[PDB]
Amino acid sequence: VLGLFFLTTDSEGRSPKGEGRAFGSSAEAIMAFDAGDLTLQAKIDIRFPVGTIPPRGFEPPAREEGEPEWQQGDTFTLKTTLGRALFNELLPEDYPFVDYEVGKKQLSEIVNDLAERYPKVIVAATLDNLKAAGFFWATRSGVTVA
Amino acid sequence: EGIINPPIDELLEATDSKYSLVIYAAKRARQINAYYSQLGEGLLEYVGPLVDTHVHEKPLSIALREINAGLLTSEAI
Amino acid sequence: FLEHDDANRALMGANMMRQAVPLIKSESPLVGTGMEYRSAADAGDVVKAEKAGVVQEVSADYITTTNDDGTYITYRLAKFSRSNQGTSVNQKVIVAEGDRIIEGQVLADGPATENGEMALGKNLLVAFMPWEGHNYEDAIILSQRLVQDDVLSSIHIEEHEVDARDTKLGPEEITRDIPNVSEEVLADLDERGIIRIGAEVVAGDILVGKVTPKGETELTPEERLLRAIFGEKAREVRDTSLKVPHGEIGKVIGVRVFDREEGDELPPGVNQLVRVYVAQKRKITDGDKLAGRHGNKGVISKINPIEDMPFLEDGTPVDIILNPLAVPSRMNPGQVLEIHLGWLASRGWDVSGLAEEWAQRLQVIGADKVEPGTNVATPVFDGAREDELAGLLQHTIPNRDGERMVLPSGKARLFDGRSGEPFPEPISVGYMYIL
Amino acid sequence: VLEEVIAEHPVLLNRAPTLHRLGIQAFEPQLVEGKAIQIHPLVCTAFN
Amino acid sequence: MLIAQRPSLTEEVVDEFRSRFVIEPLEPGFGYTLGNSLRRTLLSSIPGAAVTSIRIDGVLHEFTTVPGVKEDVTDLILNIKQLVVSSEHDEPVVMYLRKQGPGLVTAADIAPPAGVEVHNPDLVLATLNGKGKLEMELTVERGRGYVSAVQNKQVGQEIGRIPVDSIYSPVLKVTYKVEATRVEQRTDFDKLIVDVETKQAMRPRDAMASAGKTLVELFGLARELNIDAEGID
Amino acid sequence: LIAQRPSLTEEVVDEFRSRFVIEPLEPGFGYTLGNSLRRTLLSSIPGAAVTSIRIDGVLHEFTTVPGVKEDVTDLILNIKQLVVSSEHDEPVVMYLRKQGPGLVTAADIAPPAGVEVHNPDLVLATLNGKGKLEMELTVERGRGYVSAVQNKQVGQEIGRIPVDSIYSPVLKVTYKVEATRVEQRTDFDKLIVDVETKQAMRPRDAMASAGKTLVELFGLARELNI
Repeated sequence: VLGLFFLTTDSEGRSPKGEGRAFGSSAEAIMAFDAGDLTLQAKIDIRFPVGTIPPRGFEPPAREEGEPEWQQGDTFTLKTTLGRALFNELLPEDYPFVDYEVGKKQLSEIVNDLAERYPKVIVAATLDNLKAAGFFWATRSGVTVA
Repeated sequence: EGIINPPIDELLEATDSKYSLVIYAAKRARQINAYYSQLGEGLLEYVGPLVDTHVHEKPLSIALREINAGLLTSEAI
Repeated sequence: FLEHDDANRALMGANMMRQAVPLIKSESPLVGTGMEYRSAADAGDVVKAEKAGVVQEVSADYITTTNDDGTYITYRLAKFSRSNQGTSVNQKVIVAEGDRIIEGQVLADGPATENGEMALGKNLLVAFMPWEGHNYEDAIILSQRLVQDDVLSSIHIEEHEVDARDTKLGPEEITRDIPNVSEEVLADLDERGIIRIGAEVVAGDILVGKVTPKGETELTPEERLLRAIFGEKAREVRDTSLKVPHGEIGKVIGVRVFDREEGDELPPGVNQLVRVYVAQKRKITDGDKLAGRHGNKGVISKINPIEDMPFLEDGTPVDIILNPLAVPSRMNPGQVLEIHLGWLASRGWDVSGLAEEWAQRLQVIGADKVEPGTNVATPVFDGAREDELAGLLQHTIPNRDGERMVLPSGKARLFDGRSGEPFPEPISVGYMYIL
Repeated sequence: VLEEVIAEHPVLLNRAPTLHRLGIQAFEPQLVEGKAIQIHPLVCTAFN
Repeated sequence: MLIAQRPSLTEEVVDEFRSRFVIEPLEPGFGYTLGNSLRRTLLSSIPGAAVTSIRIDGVLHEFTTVPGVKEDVTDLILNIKQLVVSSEHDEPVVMYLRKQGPGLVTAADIAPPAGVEVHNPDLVLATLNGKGKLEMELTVERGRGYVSAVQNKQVGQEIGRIPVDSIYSPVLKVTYKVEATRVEQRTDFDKLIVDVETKQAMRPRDAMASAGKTLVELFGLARELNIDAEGID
Repeated sequence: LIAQRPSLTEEVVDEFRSRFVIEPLEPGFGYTLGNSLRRTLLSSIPGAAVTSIRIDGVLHEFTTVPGVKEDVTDLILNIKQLVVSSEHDEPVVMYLRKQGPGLVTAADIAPPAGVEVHNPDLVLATLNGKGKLEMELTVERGRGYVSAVQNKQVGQEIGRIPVDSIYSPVLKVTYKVEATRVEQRTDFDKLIVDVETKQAMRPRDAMASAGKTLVELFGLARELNI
């Protein structure tokens, strides 16, 4: 949970270098993160290929066009952080996006939601993925004592 | 290739209960184990694995596979 | 740094410390209370001298001392003799040939001791960070360096014995000719049915051979028929010989035999008694409980290769990882101070003419110019103050090329050994005494 | 043969206090070196 | 001294652009060396081509709006950087796109200059309301790895021109995971699984072939110290 | 866009420590290179080490040889850090013999033709006037670490006693990176790896073997495709 809290957290967690830019997809964002220009905690615009369900509160808002559009299941940019994108990619694709800091209470909430609305096997796989990502990002978090 | 390899929800909706499912699968597994241990009598009442089988296997996995496929049916007395 | 720990964690740390086993090569803690010398000498395991003389013959088995008066005394040091809980009591010898001795001085070191100072464990390089979850829930991760270099390994001597007792039907015979046995099982047995000294054993091996005098045997029809086919004589004498308990390994080191007919006295009924010493060198492995001094304890979860350990800016792989999530919640922040002070002890420091308050305090105490590696003592309630640690960290001796791998904050740069890429922020690192 | 046979045979892990029915939990066994049971940290808190 | 079981790279295809590669049992502890070096080099060393600046008619750098197009500038920057291009001029090359009238301007309608190829004509670039009035020229340049957008004073040279982030690497992402396998009754064997997701231009296995070669050269650079032998095969 | 191939340069800081620089590496590429090189350089290097010994009048490692203050187990410990170089692929016997009072040292150990000890200054034990040390050691060549449990292969020979062996002759490795002076946004980094090795072999040949291992691995990777 420390790792996931680190994975999804607001700015000020570090010096948010490379903040305030737009990236074509989470892949190019990960490239930028690897290069070191971007840092994990920073607000940026991220696209999403088709099949990405958007946040439950993003459903009213949408893009601007004179023709009907259905953003509930097509492309949509979004102001978020790369870490939030990674956390959501861990969750199953059908699950709506989560953009808030996850901590422990919200983790219990979304885990219960998964347990209710999804089959057991998907729940087990999602828990395993959450475990792996959490341990990896807790390691990279650098929590210590001194 | 695992204990969770056959998912459970299809079995639950197929048998409509959870304890009913385990007792029913256990009866089937007992039957297939006893068949594999025929060793030559060839009793007509006995029936072998309906689905394909590995060279070494646990009968309950086969029974559960048969339930998931659904061809097997049960009738209470 | 006892004062900083919660009473509960101090309780656990002090109760734990009555269980640390002696190791092959004991080392006094780098940081520890100055009272350990008294705790060592006062106990009766260390072998000290009752006269002020010159040693004349130093050896592994015994040491000979000679006083000016003329009296010669030879201390006989125990060697690999089983304790009550089944651990070695090996004693080392510290004095040179012609060194002068004084009364009460320590001549021979004891189990879990070093130069007469207490040593219940070793001092490892500890770094606080979660690591892939192998140290989840307080569990421990340590290098393969400790397994490789024999740093944490303990002798263990087990002893189990049998008696050749006389029953109604007859007497039991300790003999090599065991009945209904193959030929190779009794390969290393001696003449009278005793395993030879040094014969490495495993589960199921025959230690000392013994056979029942007789039993009323009514052969079953199947046994009768089989014996008829193979022409083997099923004899009244039956095998009841002692065997190594299942799941046990070791190299025998010493066998004792007590005989009725000899001058040795035995209890009634037992004609002969045999005891065998099986000794092994258990290395630190998975599951083997490990722990520190302040009530921080865990089971080993995985023993990474030396390469995978997150190493320091100068390559020194950290010998052991520890969950940091422990220390805040458990309210034992003494161990963090201990880690920092151990790091300070390993790399000496020079403080002269600094004109600082902490510098003045250390100069008057006399602990201003300390060379690397020397042990350092902080009494249980007059321990080093945090200002002293901060200043000393500012003024640590440069270990290589002129730079101090630890930042003023007490944290250092850690390069992950696996992915290679440096950890995003500095990490706390130092020396902690682990039992 | 052991690695071949344990598969598809559940084993009930169980901790001593067993406060609540999640104390006893079935698992897929798996051979592993050392002498200590490896367990999954996710299910640790269920045992307490 | 010889490795007990020689490795052998094998492939598993799920799509014409996504692929997985498995390395058979390997010496213990070597799973991360190879895996992480592959990730980094396969992501970085391979050369390619992608845009480096864009220029829209009748707009300023501060003027983020473009007349005649329903969409804004920023999503246009996103879509253009998405587009993949193979270039081999080894110097900056300019590509023009002039379309009017309402409709959908796509990568198909792009006219490329000689020796520059657009791989994906399917992508839709802009939507026009009323008269399109769309006129736009971009600069393709061959590069290596990845580089963030920088200001080269092209805006000063021409106000419409602006920088943009470029993806020189043909591969989009590389996820490597190491697991354990049991061989000849020993579990000290590490299997590496490398999942490579690559754009439609290049086929991933050839990408890692090139990456493997770049590493072979790079680590053979150490042979010149001295000739030595090690147990293999 | 610019093409610049990697180039290695060497420098020596000590008779057994050297720094190797590789300047034209891609950005964010030095760290991974150094880490892969380090892990391999530690893991797999051919070297030589003692894999078992024998003592007259001793049937196990627990007892004590009369005349020497050090118990046999301490002798195992001190021998374990003995460093040797063996050219023969098969095990080679070595004989140590000392009488009278003095410091028995690795220097005295009799070297067979082609097997060389490299730390003669190391002290093995101390003998009194009455003492006697007589040892047979088996020197082998290998890589990595092998525990005593798997080295045991002779059962009838009770006098023989195995010891775990450490073959790798490298002590530590340290890689750093910087930024190149050449003026582009990429900012190519210059990896610098310092290797310090035991007296067994020069670091040059050590990393040569490391490069051999890595290049063979990646050649296996590349060739099998296409």
